[PDB]
Amino acid sequence: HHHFNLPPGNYKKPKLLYCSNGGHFLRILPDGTIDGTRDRSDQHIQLQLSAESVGEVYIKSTETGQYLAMDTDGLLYGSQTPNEECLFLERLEENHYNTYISKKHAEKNWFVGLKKNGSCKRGPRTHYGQKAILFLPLPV
Repeated sequence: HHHFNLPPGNYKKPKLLYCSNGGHFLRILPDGTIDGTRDRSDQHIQLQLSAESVGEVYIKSTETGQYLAMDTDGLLYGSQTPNEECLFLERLEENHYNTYISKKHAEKNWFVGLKKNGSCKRGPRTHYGQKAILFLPLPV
């Protein structure tokens, strides 16, 4: 129930997921907390993406091995093991950016998103058209 415009680029190397909204890099902390930071020297912003199926990815911390995941109430968290809450539909947006929709809650359009203050957005609060959901994958 979603378009299938996919972004270029591959998953060969790790990446930083830069959010245009506030200019924060998606960060996965050791305690499982998820947020954003502007500090490019941070050791928890290096992410390795992998495709489980065409257009479906896992997003993992290279530093801690944790998987980005969105829970039943729309909150992002770091998971120690891969589960259905760790799969995201990676799509092109505005002919330029990358967006990540929770596969588990795809029917409700719950996106991975960062606010201007660097805090994560809760699933139900995200939607097409926001800058919070637009990411650019940059080399590490």
